[PDB]
Amino acid sequence: MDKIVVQGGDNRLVGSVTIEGAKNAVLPLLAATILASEGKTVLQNVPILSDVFIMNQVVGGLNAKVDFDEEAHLVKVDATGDITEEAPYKYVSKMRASIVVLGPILARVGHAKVSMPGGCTIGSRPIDLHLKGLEAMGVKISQTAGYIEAKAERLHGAHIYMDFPSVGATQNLMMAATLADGVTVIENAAREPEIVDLAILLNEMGAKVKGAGTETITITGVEKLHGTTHNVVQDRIEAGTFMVAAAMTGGDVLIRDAVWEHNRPLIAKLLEMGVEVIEEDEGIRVRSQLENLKAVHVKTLPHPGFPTDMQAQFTALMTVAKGESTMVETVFENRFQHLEEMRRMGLHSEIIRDTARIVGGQPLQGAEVLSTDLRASAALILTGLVAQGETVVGKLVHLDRGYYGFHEKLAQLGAKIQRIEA
Ligand SMILES: C=C(O[C@H]1[C@H](O)[C@@H](CO)O[C@H](OP(=O)(O)OP(=O)(O)OC[C@H]2O[C@@H](n3ccc(=O)[nH]c3=O)[C@H](O)[C@@H]2O)[C@@H]1NC(C)=O)C(=O)O
Ligand SMILES: *[C@](C)(OP(=O)(O)O)C(=O)O
Ligand SMILES: [Mg+2]
Repeated sequence: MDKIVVQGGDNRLVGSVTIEGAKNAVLPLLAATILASEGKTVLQNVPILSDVFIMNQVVGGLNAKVDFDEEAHLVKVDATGDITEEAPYKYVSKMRASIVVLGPILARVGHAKVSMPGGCTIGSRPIDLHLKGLEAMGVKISQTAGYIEAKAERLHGAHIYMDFPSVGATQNLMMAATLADGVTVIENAAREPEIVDLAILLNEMGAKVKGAGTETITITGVEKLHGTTHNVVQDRIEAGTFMVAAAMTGGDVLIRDAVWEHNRPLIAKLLEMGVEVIEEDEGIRVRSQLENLKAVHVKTLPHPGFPTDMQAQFTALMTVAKGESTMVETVFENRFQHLEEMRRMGLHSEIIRDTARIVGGQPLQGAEVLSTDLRASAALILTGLVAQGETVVGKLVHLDRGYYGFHEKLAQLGAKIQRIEA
């Protein structure tokens, strides 16, 4: 398929950039549209990404009518018909995030048939927390011929203690709870900004979701939900990716309408490294003097800690700072695959299980590399900007899941980058 070609060196990024709506907010927000038995749900600021198309097919497969106006970045959903129960293998096998329809299907229909996710390269990714939480709400779970078969005679409230603050599990449980009979309390809940945005939509739909953004979410079930119009929160990871890009290239970039609160730990690490990050009326400005960049230690953690979704991109920045940086990835077990590819560009890194050491200032060269996953793809492209020579980034299927027009936005900021058909 396509390749991204980058002429490395002298790619100082200067200018302004517009950021898309959050891919990881839109996926669960689309799942939530299934809950509205009256009216229509309209999502605004929807990015054009392959994961969105898949989620639209999943929701559509449940007899909800989904109309995606790409140019207007609008998704309109009519879920007033009789909603069906199945999230098939053909979708779940291409995007394990599809299982966030499990909760809302159970809330609306009382039974669900959702394909069990298999293997994913970035880590083990079990869903025990989803199922255990659902069982506490009165859901009877079986596994039949590859499908999670779930039935709720009387979906009800429960006091759920999460072993880990799973984003996906918190979303499924929140959504299931909106139409349950009783009060659901999710302790040690995911606190991510996408959780907050989901709660905002649900409440505007007539739900009673409280404490989103805190360690405890309380949902009081109601009989039905209605349609509403919701502006999808800005993609903090795309925003953070451009902040990192500006930093690595000694740039001066304004990330339009960026939310400071959604990138606190990234910004704190950029500041500690020696980058300037300034809040202005029109957005967040990142300015960098390359010679002042100093190595840092980073440990990924559940929000409000440093996001795993900024890890790969941040390791690219670590290649340019002075000294030995350390990246500790605690969220996923196998999310340093991009460093294997970066070895092809001359980058030496020392990986001891969850810890990667990267000495800054190594002389990197352009090379043909292959994306291993969404954020890794971005990290390779960013590295191509600062390496000497031409970098060719392939397996863009991964990139297209979460970045829209990445090459175009970078080119508009001054980078020598193109997307060519191979
Ligand atoms: C990589 C992606 O984004 C990811 C993002 O990295 C992570 C963490 O912030 O949260 C979402 O995944 P997710 O919902 O599977 O993440 P979580 O459930 O929080 O998983 C975090 C960790 O908890 C563990 N976990 C999760 C659920 C569970 O039942 N048991 C369990 O042990 C997982 O193995 C994982 O190692 C994003 N995906 C979406 C669609 O929201 C992507 O864009 O495809
Ligand atoms: C991982 C990335 O899971 P997903 O594609 O999101 O279902 C994989 O398939 O390697
Ligand atoms: Mg996959």
